[PDB]
Amino acid sequence: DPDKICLGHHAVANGTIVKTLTNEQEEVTNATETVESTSLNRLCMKGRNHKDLGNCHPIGMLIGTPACDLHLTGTWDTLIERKNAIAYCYPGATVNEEALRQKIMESGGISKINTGFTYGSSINSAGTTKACMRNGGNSFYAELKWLVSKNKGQNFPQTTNTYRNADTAEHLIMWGIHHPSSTQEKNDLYGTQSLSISVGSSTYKNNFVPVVGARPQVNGQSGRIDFHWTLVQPGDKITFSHNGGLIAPSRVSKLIGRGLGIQSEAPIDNSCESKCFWRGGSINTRLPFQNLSPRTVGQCPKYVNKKSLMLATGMRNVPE
Amino acid sequence: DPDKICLGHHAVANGTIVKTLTNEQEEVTNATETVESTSLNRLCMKGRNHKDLGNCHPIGMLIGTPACDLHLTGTWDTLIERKNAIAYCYPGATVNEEALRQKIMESGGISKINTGFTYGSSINSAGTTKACMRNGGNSFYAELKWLVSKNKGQNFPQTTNTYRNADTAEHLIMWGIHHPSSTQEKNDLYGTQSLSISVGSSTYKNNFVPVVGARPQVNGQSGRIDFHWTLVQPGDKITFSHNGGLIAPSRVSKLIGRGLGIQSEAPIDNSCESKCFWRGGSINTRLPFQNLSPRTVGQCPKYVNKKSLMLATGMRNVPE
Amino acid sequence: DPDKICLGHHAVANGTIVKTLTNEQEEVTNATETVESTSLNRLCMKGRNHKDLGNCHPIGMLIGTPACDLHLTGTWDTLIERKNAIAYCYPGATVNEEALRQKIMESGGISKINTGFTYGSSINSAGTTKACMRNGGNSFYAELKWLVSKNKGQNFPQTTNTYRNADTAEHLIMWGIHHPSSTQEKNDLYGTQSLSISVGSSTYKNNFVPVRPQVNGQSGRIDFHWTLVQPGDKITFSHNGGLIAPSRVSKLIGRGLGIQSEAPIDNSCESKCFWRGGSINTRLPFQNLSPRTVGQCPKYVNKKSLMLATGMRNVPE
Amino acid sequence: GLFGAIAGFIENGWEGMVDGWYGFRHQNAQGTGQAADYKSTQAAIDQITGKLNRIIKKTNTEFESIESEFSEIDHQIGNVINWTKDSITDIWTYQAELLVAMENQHTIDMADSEMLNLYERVRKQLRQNAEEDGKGCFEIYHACDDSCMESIRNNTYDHSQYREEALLNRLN
Amino acid sequence: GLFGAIAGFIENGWEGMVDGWYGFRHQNAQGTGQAADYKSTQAAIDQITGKLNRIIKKTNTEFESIESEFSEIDHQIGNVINWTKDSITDIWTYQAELLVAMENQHTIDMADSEMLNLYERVRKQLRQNAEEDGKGCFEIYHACDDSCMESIRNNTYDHSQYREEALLNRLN
Amino acid sequence: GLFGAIAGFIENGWEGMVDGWYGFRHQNAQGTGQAADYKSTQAAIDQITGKLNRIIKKTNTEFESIESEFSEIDHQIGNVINWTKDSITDIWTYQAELLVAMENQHTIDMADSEMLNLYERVRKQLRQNAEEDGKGCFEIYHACDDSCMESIRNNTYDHSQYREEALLNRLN
Ligand SMILES: *[C@@H]1O[C@H](CO)[C@@H](O[C@@H]2O[C@H](CO)[C@@H](O)[C@H](O)[C@H]2NC(C)=O)[C@H](O)[C@H]1NC(C)=O
Ligand SMILES: *[C@@H]1O[C@H](CO)[C@@H](O)[C@H](O)[C@H]1NC(C)=O
Ligand SMILES: *[C@@H]1O[C@H](CO)[C@@H](O)[C@H](O)[C@H]1NC(C)=O
Ligand SMILES: *[C@@H]1O[C@H](CO)[C@@H](O)[C@H](O)[C@H]1NC(C)=O
Ligand SMILES: *[C@@H]1O[C@H](CO)[C@@H](O)[C@H](O)[C@H]1NC(C)=O
Ligand SMILES: [Ca+2]
Repeated sequence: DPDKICLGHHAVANGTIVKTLTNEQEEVTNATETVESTSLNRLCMKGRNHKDLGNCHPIGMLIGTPACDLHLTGTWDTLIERKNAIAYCYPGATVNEEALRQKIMESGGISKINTGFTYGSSINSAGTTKACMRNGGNSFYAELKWLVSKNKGQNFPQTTNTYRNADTAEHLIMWGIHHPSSTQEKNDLYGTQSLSISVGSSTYKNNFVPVVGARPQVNGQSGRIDFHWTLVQPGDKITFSHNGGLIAPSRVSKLIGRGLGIQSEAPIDNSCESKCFWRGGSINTRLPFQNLSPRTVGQCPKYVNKKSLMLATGMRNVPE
Repeated sequence: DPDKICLGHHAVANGTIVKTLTNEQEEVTNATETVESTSLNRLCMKGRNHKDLGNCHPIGMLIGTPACDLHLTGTWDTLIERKNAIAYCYPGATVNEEALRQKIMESGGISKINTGFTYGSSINSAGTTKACMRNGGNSFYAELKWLVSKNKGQNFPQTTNTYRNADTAEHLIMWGIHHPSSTQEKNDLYGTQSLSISVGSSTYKNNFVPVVGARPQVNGQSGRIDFHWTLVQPGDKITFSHNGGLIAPSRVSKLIGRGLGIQSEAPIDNSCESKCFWRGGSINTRLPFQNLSPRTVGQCPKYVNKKSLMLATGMRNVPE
Repeated sequence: DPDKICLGHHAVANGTIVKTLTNEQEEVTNATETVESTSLNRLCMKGRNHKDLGNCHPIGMLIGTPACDLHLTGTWDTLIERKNAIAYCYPGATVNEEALRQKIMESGGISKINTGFTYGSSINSAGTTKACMRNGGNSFYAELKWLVSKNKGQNFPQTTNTYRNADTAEHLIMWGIHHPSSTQEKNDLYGTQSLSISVGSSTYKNNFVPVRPQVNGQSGRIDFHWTLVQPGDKITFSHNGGLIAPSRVSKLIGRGLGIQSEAPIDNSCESKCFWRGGSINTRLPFQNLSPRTVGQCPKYVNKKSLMLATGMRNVPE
Repeated sequence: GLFGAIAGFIENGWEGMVDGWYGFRHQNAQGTGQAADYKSTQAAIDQITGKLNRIIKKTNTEFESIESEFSEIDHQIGNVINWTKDSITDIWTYQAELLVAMENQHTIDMADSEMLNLYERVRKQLRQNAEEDGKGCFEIYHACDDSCMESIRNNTYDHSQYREEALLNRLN
Repeated sequence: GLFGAIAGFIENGWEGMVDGWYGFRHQNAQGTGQAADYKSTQAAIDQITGKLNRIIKKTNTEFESIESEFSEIDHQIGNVINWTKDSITDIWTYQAELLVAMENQHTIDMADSEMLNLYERVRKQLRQNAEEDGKGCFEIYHACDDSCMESIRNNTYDHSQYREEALLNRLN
Repeated sequence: GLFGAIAGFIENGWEGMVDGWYGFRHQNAQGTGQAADYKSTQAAIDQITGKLNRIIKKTNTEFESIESEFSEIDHQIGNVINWTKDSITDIWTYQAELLVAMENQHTIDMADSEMLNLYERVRKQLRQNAEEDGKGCFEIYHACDDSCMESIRNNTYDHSQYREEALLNRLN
């Protein structure tokens, strides 16, 4: 029995199983997770000049719906949209609704510019309705004007308005067209004659004839006001020749800068910081991968079809 | 002392730092780069039949804008488009413009086939304009004709013209629709009637009505000539039914073969060869990766978000 | 003088070349393919409730073209379109044709719901034609009705039918407009009155005015249009004659795999991956048959062969 | 090779050895034998099986058509699909080429190592009763019959039995 | 394993050892002891730290929304999006599984290699004063007190101090 | 490293050795010399040449423009392209980093292995005529002139020619 020295290595009782190139049940001493499964149910907004719209819908704040009074202008780096958001108090739909919505959510602020659209004595520029309630009473969209005749019954005059883009950047201009759903309502507001609404810039052109038919009643209104939009470039005009029916703009919007567009139901939290978001909330994690959702925004871990992927942090566990 | 033999390896004084799986500052005896950082601010066109369009927009070749008089026909394996290139002398736009542009920039040549269209006494088919100048005088799109009534105020006759594709490959037929600036101009040119323009083939059906209304002057012109296009297959016929408003084709196009389309401001250099191009020029690297631009065309290295990735081509440097 | 024990390893006479990180021509004892080159030219439909449409185009299923009669309804987990498949017995096209076709191939069955549309005594809704031949005789689209006047000269009555959506799901409704080339043809058919058609509903609404080469020996055309009727919504068609009317409307149920192929059927073989040329029933991870595939597939690669080593370096004697 | 045995200090393989991947060949007074080593052969095969199980596999992701076979698509969106599909095909082509090349490298070296681990196991068994030939063989310095040779292969060789004899033969 | 030590000629690990990853256990006249080896333990942990620094990492790319949560998207482009997202997810799932598998394989063998390097360093020190056990131990052929043992563990054991004595004990 | 020679028991590299990657230094009565081993050097170089042939390469896939440089792209489809390109670039950036990091790790350890294979080839060649110094050297226990040292390098050293003398000196 000579003197002996033995080389050896450590081990553990609670060894973890990992996958290797050759072995699917390889036991190592320690390991750590690479796919994140936990998610906070709260929009982490520390170090972020954010804007929670809440009731308001992104399109809404260009036209000026009652719900978007707080959000008509302002600058931000993040913009949060909620479910079932009110874009239209008076019923109707925007053509290229989705393109408009994306461009607003992509922006980092809104500035309003006045059109300077004056109207004659025979026109009633301050027309209102019971659908869009502001301060508990009849009203209309803030950034538009419902143009009807002053005397009930008479014809609407052939007037023409024109906005000049004096700014060095592009402006977004919007306008509605009243589809009245009644020949009685069409005549006593606008006139008996056939109405024609023409729009035209250097880059855009279109003609609009108000169709009339009994549409289903929503918000207590059978008629419709369908909106259309375009971008007026720097140094360009845009004309609005109309013989009644038009809802012209009093103000035009300028989407300024860049910002993150988040769609989620979860609430704000201004104590926590994060850079990855999704419908269910925030993903504040150091890990490279995740299995919460494929639809995320900002600086995110990559989505993988894996519950777990264990990365070995130690040698083979060989117990006695 | 006993006789000794010592095994060993080389080293160098100034080594090179690379990254391994386990170490970000690993000194090795030699390394080489895998990400190309440098670009030639030139378009390397050696061994390529190329066409620099210059001031000509590729669509302008098809409709024959004055700018594209040297580019109405041709063949090439590479086609070079430039900034602020001119498609439209008289103002307007093409429907599916970017689809058409991309289709032209994908071709390897254009041929022209006469359509042979003829018109009555009452139609004036040589109506030029100040917006499109050629040889110091008023002119028009070389491959189209402006059809207008010869007697001012008179109704344009319900005319019918048909092009059969006699060739064994598909032909690209283009036509314009004029959109007048007022009810005065529309009546002076095409008369007081309701205008309709129908274009029909086996594979295509569409109707067009000239929208009329006030709008800004582009190139001193309030009116717009918008363009349309389709493919007419071998043997198939395409018929134009029109009663004023049609800008009728006098020629149709055939896109021949295949070519690489480049959009760049950089000048041509016929001394260097290349298979990769971007806005700023050519990329002649043999390296696998590249950090110049994500927008590239041809046989390119893959864009990566890295300044440098050094590939070890030598052992660890352990200096004396 | 001393005894010997020698360690060694097996070899084989016929080795196999593989590529390693350092060596392009590295010979090993055994290797196996990872890229599939062999393609079965047969659609493998074992364990699949499938509908080979054959001569029928998916649009034509919804309007009832003579070639489609056997496919007007069904349930399936797979749908197979073919080349040159007939969609229209009377010439024309759908308003948003290719958008509709892909919606049908995305679905896993069709069930038709009767609209229950009655018309007056003067009008005659059984407008047959020599173009759409059925049962060895003149006929029309099965799911639509050709509305002409019973009096060959008399003007067409301004009729309006309505359809409320009873079911809880969305119902797909299709209609159109007949135009002859000339005016003289149009006047005898539906009267001299310059009529028009307009369909109105919850979301959709548009007007259409009856405005080339000839197809299937017919002078006039039938231009088709479509929209999804919402659940608990009323589609009312307002017309003054000269518009074909839907007798039934379609309902798409669930989803299924829309295959497009020229290759014939075989229910002995099974597969989860399909392409134009046929089926891909391979266990291998990669494939070089086509970049266009559908289902659960091996990934397309620009590689004829990739040999994975399954044994040591081959070192012969 | 990384571990220096296969295509290294061992000149070449043995086409004769069909019953396993690694093994022994001996010579002694009474003649000659050959036998496979099961443990090292199976360790190599098992490791290659695990690669095949991981690699010979496809995803369970359902892919519907975005390109019509029998009809035209819009030319812009068609080009966007063509760009995307070619980009994804370049990724998978590269990933496959790398995977296979990397695994082939690993397999070759893994197999090399098992040869060396068997060799080093025998070296330590024989201890001072043998010396390394250089060519993957051990010149044993004592009378080692087939039961002795079997004990070396089966790992029941006790060096002390033959130590007194062997050291004398090694020294003179 | 590749280097043949861990889960190899060292038959098992030592659960008792909690101040190190690799280490020593001795037996001499004075009795049994145990000590960690710092240099080899750190080499292993440092290499593992580097991996964690490189892998526990996300890209800095700002991805914006291309699919709407609260509204319908156009049907043709949504299919292009769905096809693309699914394809990207298959890539990342595959890249993640390959990464982790490859790193685990490397981690295990790297650790095995540090065990071998420590064994080879001790072997070369002891020189002709000891002989390999076959189980990861060295039978030393002289009186090795706790200072001699510490001198082996601390890489300061001088073989020529005990050479004459040990060579006589071995030959016997 | 993995194989324990370079940045291991070989204390450092030789800046003087400039006609090879691996080689010999010797000392004897006649003086000092140096020489490079050709075969082991080219083995390491050829493997690195192989890496470069595979890695220094682009795909032969023609890509067309899907984004216009000089005109406004449709907003919805342009977001899809922006999202897609950024996803592809993250994959290729990640893949490039993983490619080089892994290859760098393999190259280093490959070169380490060729140093060790040369050392082991010399050890087995010298047999019982030498002893491992522990720093990559071999203390040879006989008169080894320049021609004797040349035969160690050229792999024609016969150990039995010097065995009688060498064993007597080792045991003393
Ligand atoms: C998208 O790619 C496909 C495949 O490369 C193109 O289809 C080819 O087009 C022409 C015929 O028009 C021929 O080269 C081949 O017959 C077609 N190939 C296949 C496999 O069908 C297609 O043109 C491309 N799309 C666009 C919009 O450019
Ligand atoms: C190669 O290995 C496979 C298992 O992957 C086996 O089935 C096949 O028979 C082997 N090939 C040869 C030629 O032995
Ligand atoms: C895209 O995927 C989502 C989630 O699987 C699904 O609900 C939706 O129907 C798909 N979109 C289209 C247009 O098919
Ligand atoms: C897409 O990205 C480019 C380059 O980063 C940027 O200039 C452009 O604004 C983006 N386009 C859209 C439509 O978001
Ligand atoms: C290798 O070197 C030895 C020793 O100097 C020399 O004698 C021999 O000739 C060399 N081998 C060959 C093949 O030349
Ligand atoms: Ca293309």
